[PDB]
Amino acid sequence: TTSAGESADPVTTTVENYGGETQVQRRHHTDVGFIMDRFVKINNTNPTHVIDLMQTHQHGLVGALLRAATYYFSDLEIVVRHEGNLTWVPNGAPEAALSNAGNPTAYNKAPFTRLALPYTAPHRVLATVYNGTSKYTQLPASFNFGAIRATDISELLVRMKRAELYCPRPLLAVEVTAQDRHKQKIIAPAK
Amino acid sequence: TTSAGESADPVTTTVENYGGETQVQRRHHTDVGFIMDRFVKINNTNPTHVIDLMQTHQHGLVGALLRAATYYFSDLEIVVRHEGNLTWVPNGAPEAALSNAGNPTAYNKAPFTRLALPYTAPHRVLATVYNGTSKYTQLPASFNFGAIRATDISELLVRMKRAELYCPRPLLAVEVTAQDRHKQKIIAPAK
Amino acid sequence: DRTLTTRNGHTTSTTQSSVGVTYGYSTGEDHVSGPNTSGLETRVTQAERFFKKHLFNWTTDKPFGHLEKLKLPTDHKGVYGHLVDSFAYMRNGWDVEVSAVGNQFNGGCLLVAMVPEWKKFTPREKYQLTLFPHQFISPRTNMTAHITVPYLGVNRYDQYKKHKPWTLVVMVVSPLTTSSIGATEIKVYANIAPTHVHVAGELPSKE
Amino acid sequence: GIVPVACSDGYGGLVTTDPKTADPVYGKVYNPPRTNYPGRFTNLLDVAEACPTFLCFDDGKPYVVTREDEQRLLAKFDVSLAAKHMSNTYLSGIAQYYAQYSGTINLHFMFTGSTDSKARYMVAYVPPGVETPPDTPERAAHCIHAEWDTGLNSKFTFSIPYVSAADYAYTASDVAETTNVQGWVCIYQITHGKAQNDTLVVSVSAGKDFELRLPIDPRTQ
Amino acid sequence: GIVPVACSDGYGGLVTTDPKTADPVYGKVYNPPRTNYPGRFTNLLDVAEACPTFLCFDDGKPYVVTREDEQRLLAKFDVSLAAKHMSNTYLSGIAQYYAQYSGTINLHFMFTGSTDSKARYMVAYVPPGVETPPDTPERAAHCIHAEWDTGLNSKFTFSIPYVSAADYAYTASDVAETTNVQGWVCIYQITHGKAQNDTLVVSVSAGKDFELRLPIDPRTQ
Amino acid sequence: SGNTGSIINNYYMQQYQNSMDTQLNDWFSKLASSAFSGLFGALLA
Amino acid sequence: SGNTGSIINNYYMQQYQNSMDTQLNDWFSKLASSAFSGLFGALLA
Repeated sequence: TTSAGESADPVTTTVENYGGETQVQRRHHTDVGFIMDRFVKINNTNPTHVIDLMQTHQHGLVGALLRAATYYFSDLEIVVRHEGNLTWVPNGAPEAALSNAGNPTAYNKAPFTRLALPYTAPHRVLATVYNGTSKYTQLPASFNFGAIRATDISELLVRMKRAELYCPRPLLAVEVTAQDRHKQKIIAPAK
Repeated sequence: TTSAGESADPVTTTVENYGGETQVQRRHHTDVGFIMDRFVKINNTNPTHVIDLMQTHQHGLVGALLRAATYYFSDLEIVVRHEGNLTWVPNGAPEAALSNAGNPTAYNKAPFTRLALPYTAPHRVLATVYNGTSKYTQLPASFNFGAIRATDISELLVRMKRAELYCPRPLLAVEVTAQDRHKQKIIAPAK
Repeated sequence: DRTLTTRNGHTTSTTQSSVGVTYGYSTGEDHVSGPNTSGLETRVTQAERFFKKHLFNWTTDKPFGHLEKLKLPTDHKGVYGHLVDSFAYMRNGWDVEVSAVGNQFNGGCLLVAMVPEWKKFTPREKYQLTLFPHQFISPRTNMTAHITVPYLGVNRYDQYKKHKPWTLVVMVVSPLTTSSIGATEIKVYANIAPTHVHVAGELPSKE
Repeated sequence: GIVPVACSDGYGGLVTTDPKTADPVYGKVYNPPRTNYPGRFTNLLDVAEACPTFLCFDDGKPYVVTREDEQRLLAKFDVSLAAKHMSNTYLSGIAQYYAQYSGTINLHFMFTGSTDSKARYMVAYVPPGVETPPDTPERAAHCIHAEWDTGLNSKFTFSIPYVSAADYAYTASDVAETTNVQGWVCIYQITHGKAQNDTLVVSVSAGKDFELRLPIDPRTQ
Repeated sequence: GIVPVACSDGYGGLVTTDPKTADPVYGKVYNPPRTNYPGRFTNLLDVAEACPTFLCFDDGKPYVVTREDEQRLLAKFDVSLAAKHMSNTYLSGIAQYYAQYSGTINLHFMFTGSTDSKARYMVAYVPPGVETPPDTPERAAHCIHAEWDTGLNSKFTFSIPYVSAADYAYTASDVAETTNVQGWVCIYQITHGKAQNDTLVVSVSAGKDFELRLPIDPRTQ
Repeated sequence: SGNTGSIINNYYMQQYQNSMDTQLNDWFSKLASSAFSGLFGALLA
Repeated sequence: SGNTGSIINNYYMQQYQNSMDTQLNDWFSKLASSAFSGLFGALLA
């Protein structure tokens, strides 16, 4: 296969160029709505928290995959381990509103509290990188899914449902220092 | 648009007056039977209580919305956190009847007790403001949904089912002291 | 075959060493009338025309990874400049064309791309800048890169005083190699034209 | 053999706005009849649309008086359901319990002058982006504005549009940041004839497509 | 009489990838419209197929320069999505989060020389089983190889096949064991004419039948 | 049926879940829906 | 319906389980599916 490289058009040459044969492929595991739908921990936990999907670690599966798309949209599911009652407020409620029971308040059960939250932001799609400011780095204050408050949150896990991603961005892997390739332990039967 | 103001007839002029275009609107969240159907705490708890929907705080969502209608009707749902057995009596039973087990008596389960109560008052619709007296301020003694008794009630939450409101009344907001507009904290992502 | 002529408004641009047009992320605008603007938006056909700019001097000293940007829209003096200052909310897609004329005896390669929501790139991420709408400029083959992109953002209409979505970017993928019969420096010029300039919410005057 | 179940973790706890219903204890109760009871409303926004309510100008008066000056700016207030001029209206009284809004907001101006006095007013909607709001009609005339005279029909209705980037907008000024995200509104007085003290009453109500979205309750108890 | 159940043991605990859904708390929320929003992708491998990305040769340059020598081995890298030359590519960026892969991997070679210089290159896929990789084209010509000249069309695409015993192969070099389970790839330079400094840019992308299988996340936090 | 999101019918009958209404009209919707709109008088568009 | 493995329908309605989209297109699949393939020029098999 030969082409004009500077045209930047895609070229996908297969094996049949030299006698081979392309086989069937099944790409379920690299689907967006599937690969993004699993719980990931949030390591910024406080008495009060603003659920922002950009607090996920920039190297975990869901986190680092989310940082590889410019725009995204998804409903949420949270798992909180708290002491006391858990109060939630949507995107835009004053902070004081986190202190009343009229808002969605879950009374604690023994193990933990597992809730499902809808997408409440006013923007049609959120963003992971924002070029500019919003006052008359950091994203604007309106890129979040609400806020939760309890006496003390111990663990918070988030899950993106119905994920939709737009406009991909560079995604990196761990650099190899001096080796010819990266070498690490792989699970192997004992003895 | 121009009209005779003193006629007091409603006038709803839209944007098409100067070239605009009215958009579609969805008003589910400002529906009465929906916005009134959520639990609110009662802060008047005693060994014995008379379930009166006017003991809700005059500033909470359900409370302050209920005080903005003259007449109302709704079945009830209660969540009580008690020690010992919870006895309920309908609208009009003598106080002593709260001390027997023939009445609806819930034996306590671990977390709390969640019951559903029917509208039992003899008036066709209740009222939040009553102009006059009922003896030969305060509403009459017959504006309530019964009474509950336990050894010690810790928390009581009420919920209005099938809410129906009539004859609206003035509803207020928090006054702005000297500012040009009211300014308060809004939830914003940390860091 | 490789003779292209792009006309915007009352201005043209002919090139005899073109390689094609690259549509980035779409082939046309989405629905321009929305529920937020309340149908009080208009279209300004007088703004859709080219305006030139100067990006950088591609010399021989600049190694792999020299990144030169232009956050659009920039300081404009024409009708677009008055539109930015007279109407509160705007929206428009871009049609960008970058030219770097040496002559066929030079060597090297420029990656010309359009990046949404610019953010400073680390020395490693630059190896994947080809994820964006891009073309190449190689004095061996062509002298003109032509990208065209719609308006994409979190808000349907934007305020270009605060938020500049698109950023034109040029990276030196292979440094310039000159001979006794090649250009000793190249000057990279840009030629950008907004398309579908919609505006809404006119502002009071300063006069 | 009996049906095996798996009592899940994290489920079941009481969520004060859960969509499920409890277990009854007391049955067969018949209510008294209330067919065709007068004055029922089922949506707060219908009430807000059908009944205008007054604003709160300086010193807590719902009217602006004609001024004898060379400055002809009667009043100016932010388009925000938390503004100081709207602190007493029913519309803000509802909107304080909701997170976001969208749609047009109607303003009703009613003249209250004597028959022997005339005036000509103008209202303009200044969108955000200007540093200092205009102080004269020659300058604010470039925005979206409307002018009206005084005659037989004494009322005028102006529909403050919804023009903003995000399809929904907050109902609370965020922080000590100034210059409201939605623009101001300025009510000017072009000229007047023999109206020295006569007033103009201003009221505000909902539009044909107003909408509130997310329920909260921020009032401290 | 009521339905008897048997609360089983071992069931119910939270599995962070369980296929069931929670209980809602907040209903009747309508999102803003995003019909036909531009630039959507639904499968990572489509993005990896449509957008090639550069490799990382010595000193972190994506190009190999024509060498004046009697040794004509331009470069050599293992066929492993963890290799050192692929450490910066998007393809490896995805594959680091998956356990096994299968399929062909495309390499795109683009010449960047001046019009007055020519060259003729050759790429060969050396499968595993040889102790020392070949160092000259006369010897590596027996593998599966491809040769190409430089002219009008400056690009060339070579599909590194998938030839291995197990139908799927790991995406991480196991242990301090050497001689990668999948063979190397050697890009040679047959000859060149008056191309002293002119380069060759190399990029890599997915094939028509590439596939990643099992999701993990090995990156330490 | 405001704020109820169960697909299956209630387990208890309509007589026990809530009270039953007896017999023998939404006003403000009728008021706000008949609101005058458009313009008044003449028009020179 | 990614990563959901329940045969029975959800117990709560579509209005309460998640948000509801409103209206008034997969690009990269269209891009990668129109990729040039085969050969270019002549061929001597």
